[PDB]
Amino acid sequence: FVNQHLCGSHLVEALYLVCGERGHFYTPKT
Amino acid sequence: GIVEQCCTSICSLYQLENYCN
Repeated sequence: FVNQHLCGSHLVEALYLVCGERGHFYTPKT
Repeated sequence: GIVEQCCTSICSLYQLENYCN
């Protein structure tokens, strides 16, 4: 990841990297 | 919200994550 200014499509892209990829990527057992 | 955190000035993964709620 990069800490920077983010807006519009760049902000939607960041939300995919932090949260959206983790929506379909695997989650192991606790 | 998230635009007032990241568009105006620098935000980071560990805090921008919080807005996916």
